[PDB]
Amino acid sequence: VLTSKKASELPVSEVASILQADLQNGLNKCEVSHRRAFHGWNEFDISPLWKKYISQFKNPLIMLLLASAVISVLMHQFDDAVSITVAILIVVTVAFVQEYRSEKSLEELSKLVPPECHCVREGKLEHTLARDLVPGDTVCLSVGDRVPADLRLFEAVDLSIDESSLTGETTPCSKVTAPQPAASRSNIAFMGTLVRCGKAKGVVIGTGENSEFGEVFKMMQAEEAPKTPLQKSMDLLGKQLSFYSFGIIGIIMLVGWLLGKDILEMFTISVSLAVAAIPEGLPIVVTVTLALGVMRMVKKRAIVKKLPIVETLGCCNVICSDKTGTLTKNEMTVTHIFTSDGLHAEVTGVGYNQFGEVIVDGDVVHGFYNPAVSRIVEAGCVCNDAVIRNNTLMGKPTEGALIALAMKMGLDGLQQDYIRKAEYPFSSEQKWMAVKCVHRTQQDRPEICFMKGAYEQVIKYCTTYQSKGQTLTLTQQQRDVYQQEKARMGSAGLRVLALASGPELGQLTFLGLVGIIDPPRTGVKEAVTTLIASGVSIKMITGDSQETAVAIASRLGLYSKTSQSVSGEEIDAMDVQQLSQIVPKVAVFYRASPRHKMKIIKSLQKNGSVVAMTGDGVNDAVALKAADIGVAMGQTGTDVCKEAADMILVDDDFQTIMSAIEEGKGIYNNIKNFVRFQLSTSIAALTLISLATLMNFPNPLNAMQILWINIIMDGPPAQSLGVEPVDKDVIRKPPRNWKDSILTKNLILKILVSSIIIVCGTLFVFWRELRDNVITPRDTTMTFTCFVFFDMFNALSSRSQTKSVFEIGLCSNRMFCYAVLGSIMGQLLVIYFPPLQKVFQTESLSILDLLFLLGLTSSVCIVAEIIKKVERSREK
Amino acid sequence: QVQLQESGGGLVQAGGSLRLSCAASGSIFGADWMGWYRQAPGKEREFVAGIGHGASTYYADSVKGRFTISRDNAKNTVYLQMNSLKPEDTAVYYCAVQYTQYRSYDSLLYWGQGTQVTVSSGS
Ligand SMILES: Nc1ncnc2c1ncn2[C@@H]1O[C@H](COP(=O)(O)OP(=O)(O)CP(=O)(O)O)[C@@H](O)[C@H]1O
Ligand SMILES: [Ca+2]
Repeated sequence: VLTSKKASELPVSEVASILQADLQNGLNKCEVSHRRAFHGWNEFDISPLWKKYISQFKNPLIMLLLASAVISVLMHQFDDAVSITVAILIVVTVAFVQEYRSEKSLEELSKLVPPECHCVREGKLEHTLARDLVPGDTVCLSVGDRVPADLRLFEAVDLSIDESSLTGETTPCSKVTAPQPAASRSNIAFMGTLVRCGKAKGVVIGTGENSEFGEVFKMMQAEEAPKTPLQKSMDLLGKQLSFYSFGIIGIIMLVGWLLGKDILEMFTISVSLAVAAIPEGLPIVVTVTLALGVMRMVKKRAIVKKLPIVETLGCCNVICSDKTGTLTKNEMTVTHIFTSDGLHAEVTGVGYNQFGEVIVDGDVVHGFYNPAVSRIVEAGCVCNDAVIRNNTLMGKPTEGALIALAMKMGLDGLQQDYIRKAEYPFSSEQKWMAVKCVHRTQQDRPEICFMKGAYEQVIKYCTTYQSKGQTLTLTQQQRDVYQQEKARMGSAGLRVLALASGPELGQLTFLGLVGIIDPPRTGVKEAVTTLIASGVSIKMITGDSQETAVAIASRLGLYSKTSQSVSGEEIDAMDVQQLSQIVPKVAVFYRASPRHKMKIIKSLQKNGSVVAMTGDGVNDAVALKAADIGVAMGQTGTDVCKEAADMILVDDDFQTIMSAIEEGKGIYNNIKNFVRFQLSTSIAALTLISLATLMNFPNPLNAMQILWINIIMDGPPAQSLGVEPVDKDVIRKPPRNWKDSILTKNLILKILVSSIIIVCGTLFVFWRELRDNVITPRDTTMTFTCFVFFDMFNALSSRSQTKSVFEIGLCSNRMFCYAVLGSIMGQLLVIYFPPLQKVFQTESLSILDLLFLLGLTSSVCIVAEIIKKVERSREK
Repeated sequence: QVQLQESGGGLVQAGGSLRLSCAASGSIFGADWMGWYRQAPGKEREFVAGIGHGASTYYADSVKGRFTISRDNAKNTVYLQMNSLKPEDTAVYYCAVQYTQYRSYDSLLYWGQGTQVTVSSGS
């Protein structure tokens, strides 16, 4: 394998000889297998499991728990340190297991959308994985292709390849196939970059770690992800709650020291309270909910590249899709030709093949029989950068349709008959592309410039037209009839292109129009209907004509009989405020460049909406990045979009977007359930100890009982609320506001109700057992079991904010059931197991005592259920 | 309007002979273009065989010399013979028709539901 520098200095023939690369046919099966035996695959070795495990310990709240455990160790309290450590381990282990499951499910799904490229091996071009490439293989680069390996380019008709991912310069760099003597490798196409424009062909000069810039990719694989905005918000909320609780515990410290109490016991109980009130499971339950959401969309065939989409899919209301590649299957075909002379040709046959005959008044046309159609097809063929190799398109679908037309009429070969010295390439802003050329056989002729594009931009440059093989000055009547034909073609759904040829730009001859049918994608009508029925708006943003976009949108259904459509030039004319007013009304935007698409995206975002742009094509990647959610197609998506996208639809269905939005809704409710449960029982414990200290009663709970309660309210019993299934009614709710607003006033009121009930009942039992003025171990055991059963019933109420418990069923959430069973078993063992009675300072209770405590603890669940029925009746 | 129906597909062994038929409700006279198309998983649909306006028959390169297509007005059903079939040239087949067409631009493209042909290596 050669280095990039050596391959750059070495000419094409020497590099081919060194690698034994057959440029025109490529490597056969045996040679590829033999080279794979030595060099192996193109994978960058292997990807930090223990590093991932230790990463979770860096959270601020886990660090606070570790600090509390260290304080317990130094001021030696073995049992407290062990309990706090076990709490840390169980919560961090739950987080690690869920993260591992989510990441492995994502990897399994991404295996179904692997990196790929076009490779000619047996003289037949094939779609093969970049993994399978071996040195010396022939690789063909198209527009919007990821370079599968370092390539020695021996063909570059036109080529702009961005180097932002490797170099850092966003400007595309043009490539020249000639050798370069001595980032500046103008002829080498490095691994992993993206081809902005044109076509090329090269021989791979490296595999695996031999790539010149593989270290940046190794860093990208290890770059990790910044925390989600919800994750940052909940880190902030956890810090706020912990600091409020720390202030409260400081007040308890001062009261206990001033009134007079054992200072060591005060320190231990305050450490247990601080560990309890710290919501250690809040970032963990957030991460668990996000992970489970990721697995839920992976089950729906949606590769979620970036985690912050999961918080955002529940808020989505507007989808700014594209006509070409997203709402249409992108299998274009030229079907109708209107010549400048007025003659009309019906092209038949479908797909990118030469099998199809152009019919002109019922008479088949081949070669140069009809000069007008022949020049139309010649300008179509010469001006493209697309090739049909072995019935597989490489370039753009519209260019592919033009090539298929040329092969159908038998004029494909003219593409080899012209030398493209100068090229004005296609850009979405320009809406046209032109190439200057000189005939190979007859160099004496002038530099004929072929041109194609949209009608308006093309005809602006044209100053002449064809009539019976004669060039005549263009007139307004000719423009009017051509415009009428364009409008009717677009009303038929045919995508229209205008073709021209002449000397120099601005002096061209208008040859005719071509009607490209691109049928709508199957199943998108039903998906669009379900999306509007589910309170989700859809907008068609395009660079195409009004008639084509409106006809296709009316076919799909997002453009009803009475709907508004706005041009891009209008959007330029309108101000920002007027644009914000009118944007929700418009159903179909047309002739909108990528700048106008970004303008519309930013306007819809300015209206408080969460925009999910489902795009395709090289120039629309910036708009995908601009949108809140950038969706891409799986089986019909360029690597530029899939790299720039944020979600990928593996099976290419719009129903996947509705499914993902459905899965993204319920994370908010589950996290609210955890927040209410943990905050309510922590406030209960804090208030109980505060009342015990202030009124000088004995503390109803000691340090280890509070630590067990902390394990309950932050361990599996509370983390199972994050696993709770999502009901159907929340899906019917409109999109969640982008503002978090987790601590809702209703949530705080229910929290205070639960805390007050818990404190009242627990203090009632404590006073009832303490009436005899003897602080028995039975008193502490009764109070502790009362609080723990209170906590379990609080969790049972906390499973759902609105939906009743009985309708859900006790077995609906199996993790919650197992956690509650384990909590009850641990409670009984603490009551009965004589070592655990010694460590927790408890005494065995009678059966009737447990029955009375269970009856008392039913009160909080009954009150919560009655409250739920009250709001359910009020809402109706 | 013309309605298309496909029939004859089924499991076939290598080296055997297979029959397929695509029948339209109307008579097969005016359609300049009509042909089968091989669609398979993991690839785009590909041409099989068809007939043009001037009685010239088009065959795909991969299956040239072994696929034969015929048409008859009496039975109004276009009829396909396959021989020397391989495991690598089997997938679902869609028969399609196009009628010649002036002021409109609506394509007279009609498709069939499709019939699946499956093949297994000899054993
Ligand atoms: N290679 C090419 N050569 C000439 N014209 C092209 C072209 N590719 C696209 N066009 C035309 O340029 C104009 C602008 O298209 P643009 O690339 O901005 O969006 P688009 O219409 O191609 C797909 P969409 O509108 O769905 O995003 C349209 O008329 C399109 O037909
Ligand atoms: Ca805690």
